[PDB]
Amino acid sequence: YFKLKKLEKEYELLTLQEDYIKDEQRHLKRELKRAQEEVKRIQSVPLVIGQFLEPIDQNTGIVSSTTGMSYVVRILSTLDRELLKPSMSVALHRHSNALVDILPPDSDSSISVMGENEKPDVTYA
Amino acid sequence: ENWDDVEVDDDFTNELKAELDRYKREN
Amino acid sequence: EQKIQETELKIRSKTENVRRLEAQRNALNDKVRFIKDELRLLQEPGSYVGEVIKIVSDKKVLVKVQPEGKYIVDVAKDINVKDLKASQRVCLRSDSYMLHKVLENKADPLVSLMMVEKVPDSTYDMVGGLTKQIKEIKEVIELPVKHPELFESLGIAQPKGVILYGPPGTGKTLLARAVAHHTDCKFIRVSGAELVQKYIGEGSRMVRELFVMAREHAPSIIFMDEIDSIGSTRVEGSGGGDSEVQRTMLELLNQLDGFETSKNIKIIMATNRLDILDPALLRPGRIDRKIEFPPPSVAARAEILRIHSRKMNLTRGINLRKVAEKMNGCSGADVKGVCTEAGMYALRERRIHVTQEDFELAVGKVMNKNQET
Amino acid sequence: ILDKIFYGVLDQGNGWLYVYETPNQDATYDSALELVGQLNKVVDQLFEKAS
Amino acid sequence: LHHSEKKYAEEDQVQELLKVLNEISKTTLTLDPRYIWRSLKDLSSLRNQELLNAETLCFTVNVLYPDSSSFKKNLLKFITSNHKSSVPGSAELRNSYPASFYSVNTEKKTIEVTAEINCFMHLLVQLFLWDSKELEQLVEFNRKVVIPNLLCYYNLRSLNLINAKLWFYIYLSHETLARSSEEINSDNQNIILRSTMMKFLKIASLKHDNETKAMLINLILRDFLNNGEVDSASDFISKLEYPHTDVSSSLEARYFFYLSKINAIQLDYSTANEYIIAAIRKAPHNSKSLGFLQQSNKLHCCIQLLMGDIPELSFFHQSNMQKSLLPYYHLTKAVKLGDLKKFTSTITKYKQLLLKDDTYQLCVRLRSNVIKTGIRIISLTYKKISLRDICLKLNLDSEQTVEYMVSRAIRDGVIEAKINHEDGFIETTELLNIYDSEDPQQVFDERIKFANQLHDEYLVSMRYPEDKKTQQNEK
Amino acid sequence: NYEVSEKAFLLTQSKVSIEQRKEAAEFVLAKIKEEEMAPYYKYLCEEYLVNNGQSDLEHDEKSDSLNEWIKFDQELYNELCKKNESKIKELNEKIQKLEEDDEGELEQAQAWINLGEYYAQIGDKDNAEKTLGKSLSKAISTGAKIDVMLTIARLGFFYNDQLYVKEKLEAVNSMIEKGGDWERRNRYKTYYGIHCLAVRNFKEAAKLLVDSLATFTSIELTSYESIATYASVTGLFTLERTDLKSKVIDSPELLSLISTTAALQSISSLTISLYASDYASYFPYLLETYANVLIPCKYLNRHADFFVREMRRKVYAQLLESYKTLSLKSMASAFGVSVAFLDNDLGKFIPNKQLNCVIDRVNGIVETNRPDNKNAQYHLLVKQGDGLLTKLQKYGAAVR
Repeated sequence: YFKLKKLEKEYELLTLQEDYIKDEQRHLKRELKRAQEEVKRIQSVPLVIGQFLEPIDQNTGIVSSTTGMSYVVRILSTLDRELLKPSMSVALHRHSNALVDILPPDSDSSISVMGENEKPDVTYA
Repeated sequence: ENWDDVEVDDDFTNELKAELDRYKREN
Repeated sequence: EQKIQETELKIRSKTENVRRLEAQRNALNDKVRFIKDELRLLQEPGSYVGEVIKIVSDKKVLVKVQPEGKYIVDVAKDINVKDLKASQRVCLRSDSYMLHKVLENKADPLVSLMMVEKVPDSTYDMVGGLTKQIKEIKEVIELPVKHPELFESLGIAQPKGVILYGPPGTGKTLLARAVAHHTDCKFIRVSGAELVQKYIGEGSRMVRELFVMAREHAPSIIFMDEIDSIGSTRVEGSGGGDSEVQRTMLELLNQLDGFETSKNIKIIMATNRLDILDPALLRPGRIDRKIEFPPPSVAARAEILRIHSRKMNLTRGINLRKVAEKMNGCSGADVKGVCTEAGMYALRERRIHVTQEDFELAVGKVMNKNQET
Repeated sequence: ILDKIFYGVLDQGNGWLYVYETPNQDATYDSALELVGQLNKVVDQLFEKAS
Repeated sequence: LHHSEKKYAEEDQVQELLKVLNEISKTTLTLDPRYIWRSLKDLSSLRNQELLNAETLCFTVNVLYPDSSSFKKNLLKFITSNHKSSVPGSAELRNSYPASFYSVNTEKKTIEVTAEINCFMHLLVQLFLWDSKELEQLVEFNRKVVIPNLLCYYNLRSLNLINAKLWFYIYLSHETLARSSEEINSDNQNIILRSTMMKFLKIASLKHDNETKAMLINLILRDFLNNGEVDSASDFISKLEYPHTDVSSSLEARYFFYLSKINAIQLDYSTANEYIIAAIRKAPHNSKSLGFLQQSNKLHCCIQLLMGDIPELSFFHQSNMQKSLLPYYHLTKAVKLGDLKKFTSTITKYKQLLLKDDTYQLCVRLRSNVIKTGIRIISLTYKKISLRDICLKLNLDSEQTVEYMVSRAIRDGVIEAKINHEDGFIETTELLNIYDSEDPQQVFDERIKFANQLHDEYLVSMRYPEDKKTQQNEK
Repeated sequence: NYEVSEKAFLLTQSKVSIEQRKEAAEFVLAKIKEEEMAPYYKYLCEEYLVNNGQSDLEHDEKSDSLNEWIKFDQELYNELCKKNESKIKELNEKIQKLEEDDEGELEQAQAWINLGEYYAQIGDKDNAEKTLGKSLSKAISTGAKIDVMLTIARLGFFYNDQLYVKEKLEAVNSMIEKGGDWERRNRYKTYYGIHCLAVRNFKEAAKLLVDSLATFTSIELTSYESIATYASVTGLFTLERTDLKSKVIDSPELLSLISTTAALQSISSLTISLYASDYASYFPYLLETYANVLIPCKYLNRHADFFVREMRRKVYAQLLESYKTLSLKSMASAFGVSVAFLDNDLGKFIPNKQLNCVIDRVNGIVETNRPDNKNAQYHLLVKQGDGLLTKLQKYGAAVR
């Protein structure tokens, strides 16, 4: 008679797991909502300048800020190995100190000024 | 691949093509 | 009893639908660990890198800070205080100003063209073509670096340095990358422009950066600039640039054998004349062997034309030995120039291959170009 | 018009003329170029991981 | 010599038997023995020739025989038995072991081992019959046995997969007997064969066995095509009891092949054209499936010509089977040009070859489509054509005759034209410019569901095998 | 060897003039005296039958031909044994000493190559490839690799092999890939384009022919004046009218071909007349292209009529783009075609879905069929969905 009892005990798993599928979908919508909120806190308004040195782990790296003190920031999920430059001047966060974007090596400064022309108006030939 | 390879035409070889030269002077 | 067995069919039927739930659960757990890592990493105030000075029996440690200085911090609970040695690379938190983590020990100061690479892109085929040029490299470089026991078994020292010679237009600059590529060593390029600044101590600290880096990275190859007269990269030295930092540079390079006593360190230097540098560099430990670039004779330049012909597209009936007899003292820069000129006449003919007629027009131009000045 | 200079079509029978706009289409089937290149490679690589 | 030959094959037979014996005892592993039984058919056929026939004699002596003592003697009686140590009880491999079917507990009837032994015994008997091509009394004698035995036993999930392959041999051996010789005993034997299939099909309906229902439907639909009863075939396919989930691709291709021939006589070629295409994609390309690919490729050409469309010539060229496709090539050219005397002489010479597959009777309907295709060719080339200009091309009878062939055309919307009698010419009504209408949008909505149809059969199938990874221990 | 195969090909079917076989008989009679054509000389009777193929004095005794010079005699019989002696028996004793004494490598490999070339004129393909395999192991540079691609190519042009030649050329080039200059790479690419004529690849025959230079001359495999006809006929067959202006009609090499040899009449007559939109004089240009080019050439006879048909449908489509509705007194009057015969041209082209056009009976107004808003976004847009679905579900349904 144990055959009938062992079956009814298995429907207790089938009872909750039917509505638990949609609970993960509604939770996924909340996770995607929080995912968009975490990206805003990485950059938002405040931004600073820093120089990348060496990484450690995924979303972890050691950089050098403008003040001279090194800080451990959170490497962007897009930058891994090839996309991540070994030594480059990048952007960081004021307080939270998170990686922002790779800044181009601008040669324009107050010393060793080299002029650059944009869209000359002289007609060829 | 349809109506192409083996069926071909079996016309437009000589007699039909050679006749069209005489029509120019008949106009 | 078939009515109960038919009800059991729902268990096996819905079991396949339960397996779809396991697909979204693992995808959901990846999002939970992702958001959980956001609050932990983004709220980190940051941590710097410092070197361990000395250890204290009180469960503290003295770590030197570059922007600040020597400051005693507290050893972390997961970090051993006895495992910290002198000049040990560790990580310190900037919030509480205490010890955070411990990194791997290596020398990583400010890097301007100092980055140590591994097996760059070069080959003996492109920059080669001379028998004596490659043969002297095997004895001066390949033997002591790969098999240091050859000279040690005979009780004799091995050359740690070489001086390059020959007329201008060699091409040995790219050959230096081939030395580190084929020997599976690490390439290190020393540019005197980035290591010499007007600020006080830049002519010293930047040189000491190479001295400390060469201790652990010793199995590598070092190539120095600003001294090269050989004609590949030629600044013809510096009168005022080498009149100051010469005192804080050459003294720290000789300390490798005297103090560090580190082997497998190859110093590749090149000059056509000794004038502004130290006249005493001829002593061992700095200048040991001297490799001279043989004159680009007909037999030497015959194989050089075979180098480009492999990559270049040529027609049939072309004599590469006859072309070498048409010129005199053609350097490595003019060979790449006449091959570039030969490709220009091919573009006017809209042919992917360079006909023999284009070579006779290209050789005539390079002879008059090389004759001037 | 045969050289695609002027855009238009004439009428030889009645001696008339018609209006022909320059663009005859827009970009639609171009998306299939990236579609045909993916299914001729990605699909072939899936058979390699199976064996 | 002969002693070492009998013990060698029996050890391999028990070795393959013990693998499926322990898997059916604990919980339900039945999915696993189904894969082993696929190779069991091929490994047994090659083994039957070697070591003569004596491998099946010592296997019956090893285990207990409920019915199987007299069946081996009857099987050995037709072959003029050669008796070597043929007394029962000569070879004993049991030797009182639990996996060996321990004898004392078996002979005292305190345990029942017959369930898995008897159902497995009938499988090896049917394999030797098809290998040795034994017919006449041996065919009917085994049919009177297996069928009453299956009704007495209660088949579980794993037991329904045993006889699932036995029903194929019952129908196969019965059809080979009728084609060899025709007699009154063969017609009455087929009556019981038809009533027996429907009784067991109801049993498999409650058990919901995928392989069993797939084998029965394929055998039942073929019986309807031989008798040619429309009411029996149309009512049987309306229930849709055929599972598409776990059935093999070879069993699927056979199912779509039947729907093409059934819908061919129903005068609906839209659905029948898809069923013949799906039967080719599901059927493997190997050599053992060439028998199905040969017949299915011949039916595709007959379906196309009855639609008014002409199949490609590359099908008769780049293929390697075109030697048998030669009769259908001349039928392709005759429909295009619409020649009156070409189709008559074409079907006359090949009348004998096309009779085997019963595709020559469908050639009578192909005669109507000969001119209907020619009307479509002349209608697309000439928008406005006079009534007398068509008769001069195809050499028809009279203008009164050609006017009524276009009648049958546009009733179903084939040519889509109009016949102006007062003006005296036929004008094509198609102005194209249908891109702005909503008619293309109806088909466009179907392509969205076609791409979405690949979801539920795919995303659910990922974790399906993966339950064995988390349960089993890993390094 | 190609000079004989081109002239003797006129002996197959000539419906125009008998003098074409008489002028070609002087070339065949002259070459059989210097060298032995016996493998190809006997192949003439065994290739085509019931025209010139029935006449033989050896294999089968009959007379059917317009030329009696194709029959065996005592002169060619004695010369057959002379080639098996001087080229074989005399060299076999010299090559045997080099194998035993082991003198050189590349120097001895050239002797096996020169020996293998003798079997090509004798007609033995077993020893030709056998001696090539022994020299292949001794070959290193590309000097001995140039004669390897010809040995396989001699089966196609001389022995007339359209099957095993393509498979062997792809295997040799894949094992050792060098290519030399462009002219060495043409020897592989030229056959790939010519092989498309036998399997009927249509526009895919001129893919590698147009890129090939006009200076390519294989001598025994093919000549300089004949190879110019393959690129001229197939070049216009593949490249559309827009590509004819910047490539065909204006080329440095192509325009020098027709100036030297006037037997082409392709890159000029078929082009300039098309650029001027004159279809009246364009019709007779197809006569010299079919009769004086396609017929005398061997591989161009595989298609024949298939050439000029697609060229007419191409130029008729350009006329449909210049006018929406045409007239009966335009196409069927000034161009020379007749209402009955012209209607048969496009009569079978429309149902093939090759060209869409409307032909009128009574009023005789030819209308241009245009997709208008349909274009490629109607039928061609939805075709890629189900077209790729078959290959997408191929590995998905059967798994592995």
